[PDB]
Amino acid sequence: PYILKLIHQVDDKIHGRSSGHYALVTQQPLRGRSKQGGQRVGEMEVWALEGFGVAHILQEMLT
Amino acid sequence: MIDRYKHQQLRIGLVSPQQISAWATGEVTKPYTFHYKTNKPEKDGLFCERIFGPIKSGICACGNYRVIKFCEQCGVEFVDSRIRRYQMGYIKLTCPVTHVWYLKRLPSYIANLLDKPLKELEGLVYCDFSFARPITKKPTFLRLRGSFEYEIQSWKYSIPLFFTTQGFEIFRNREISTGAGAIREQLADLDLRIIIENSLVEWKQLGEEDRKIVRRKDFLVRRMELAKHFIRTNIEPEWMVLCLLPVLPPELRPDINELYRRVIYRNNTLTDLLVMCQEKLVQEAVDTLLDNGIRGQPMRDGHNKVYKSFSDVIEGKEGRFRETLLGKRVDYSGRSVIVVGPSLSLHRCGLPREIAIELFQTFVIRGLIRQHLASNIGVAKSQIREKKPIVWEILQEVMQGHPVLLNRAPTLHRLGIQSFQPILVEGRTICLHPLVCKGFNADFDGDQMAVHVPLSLEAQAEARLLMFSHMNLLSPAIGDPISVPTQDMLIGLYVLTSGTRRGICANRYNPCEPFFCNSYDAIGAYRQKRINLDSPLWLRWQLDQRVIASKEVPIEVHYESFGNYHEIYAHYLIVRSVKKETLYIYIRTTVGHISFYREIEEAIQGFSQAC
Amino acid sequence: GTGFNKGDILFYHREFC
RNA sequence: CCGGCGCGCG
Ligand SMILES: [Mg+2]
Repeated sequence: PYILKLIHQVDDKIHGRSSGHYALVTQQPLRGRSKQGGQRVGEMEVWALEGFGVAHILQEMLT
Repeated sequence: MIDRYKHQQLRIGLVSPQQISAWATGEVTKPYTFHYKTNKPEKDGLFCERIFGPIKSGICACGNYRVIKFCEQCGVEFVDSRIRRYQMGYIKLTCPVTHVWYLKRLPSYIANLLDKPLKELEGLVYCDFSFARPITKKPTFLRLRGSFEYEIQSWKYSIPLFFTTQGFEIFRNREISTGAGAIREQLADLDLRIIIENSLVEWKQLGEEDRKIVRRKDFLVRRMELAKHFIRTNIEPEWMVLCLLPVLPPELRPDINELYRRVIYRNNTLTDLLVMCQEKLVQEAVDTLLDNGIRGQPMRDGHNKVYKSFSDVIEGKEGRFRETLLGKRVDYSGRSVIVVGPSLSLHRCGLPREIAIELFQTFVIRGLIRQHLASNIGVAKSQIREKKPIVWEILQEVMQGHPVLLNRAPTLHRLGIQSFQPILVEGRTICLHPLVCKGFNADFDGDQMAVHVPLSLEAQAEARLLMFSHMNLLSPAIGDPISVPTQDMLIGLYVLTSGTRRGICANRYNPCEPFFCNSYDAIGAYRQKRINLDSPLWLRWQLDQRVIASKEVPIEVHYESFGNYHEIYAHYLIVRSVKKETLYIYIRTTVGHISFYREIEEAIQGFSQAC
Repeated sequence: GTGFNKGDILFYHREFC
């Protein structure tokens, strides 16, 4: 058959962060791979952590 | 057991002008933000360094420095620039302005507490209406009642001419007044207990007698309920009209500054005069600053774009509560495309070298310094940046026993985030076990996952003892297993356990198989291509009858005259005797059923022996 | 979860001997 | 390091 190679590939999606720059107002880590930002733990992810009862994992990602 | 009591509370309350002053004490007087040339904070402006605190911690508006109280020339404190995030200011309004939330929102609290129709108060505050008899605790001598829309002809010329100017103005604001000042005077001299009693007696009178006969009752119940809450709290009903305007710290407003300018732009104009129109302009400036969009047409800027007020920035899906507080972006987190790893254990995942070295960077620094391979933190970080071959040994060492949290985007239930033991894999993709894909609702056609590292020992213990996949085999919804083989594994098992072809699918003609001592012999014969996966065979059984089969009597019993008889069932043969107690069992099966049974049995036995 | 329920005599007095 | 508009991925 005829198989194509698509733009969506690794080397453009792998991202990592230890620490770094934060927003000026919220003082939270930035948003975006290009800005070396962090991953967001939204409310639906907070619900899952509350479902497990992991109250200390949740406080780490909040403070 | 005595409960570990914890009594913590938070309360909101309407604030007082004295508390606003205590916040600011520090008044913003000029609308200047920065110098057009030097970009320095203008004195007495929205960003004044004396009012709010030192930019570039430990320096004054002049340029002096001290080691981290007040300067003499510019009077700037010697503290950290943290204070610019927390120190408030205030704007001394010449005239009191009502709070938009308590006048224009429906139902109006001010209107219900004063007991006048909302249109009347709106006309009094916005239009050129004057209210008669604003206060009661001071005597009057006139018979003007209500809010006369037209200006009183006598009160314009006659009385001021007869009563002159000074004393007239001294007693002016006691019979006729206008705007938010009249409302604040009415609120200040209210007797709440009299309000409660009058409301109760009017409610009883209405009851002792059918839409608005009820709606008036509900107003009376609402008003006495509203009146009661002021008595037991420390709130004052006149605080719903503002005498001072607190100012947000500059570092939280690096749009809002434009609205703060207009308040100063129109308040400083009003104090120059000291006229009715400018009083209204100050009030509208505060309304737009506090809450735009409630007054019908919301005030726009030069680009015909609606301004954004504090209410807009605290409410909505993108507001402070639902966007900044209920969800946060975190450090020590990564992301990459996920690929399938069928060789992984159920409690393991694969991490790329880059994501792992970023997430565990501080632990790699500690590992470097601990074994004397790095002199300090900077040298260790430089070594990490150079991708030295010893950085990866320390990373692989410190990743052992430290769990990570994986998470797919649409977290619909709690199994959308699970904990795994990371291992270093080549490439740039996250290696995921195939049996945990259903819990994540993940397939390998472009999906990505986020990784998180628990830092404290409590978080690591929580991740290891609560969130690992081997302790979460059941779904909380109904209790069904979540890590069940699917698709390819299910097809493999179905083919393995699909037995012999039988009947007309096995023989062309109407019929008018090897015997194995143990299952290992059958499997060995299968390996040597002696038999197929589904070819029938007889297996000697030396355990109890434990083969699932239809509860049926033997097809045929071969009874010998010596005593032995053979009972032939659909799936097994049983040899019994009357002289002896012997009992032999042979199971008719395939290599596939034997392989499935042996797989499960060996899994159980190996897990038992490993412990 | 894990946050529920708030988570010298006889010295200087020996026998002289 | 702030918001809008447009285009995409799962
Ligand atoms: Mg997919």
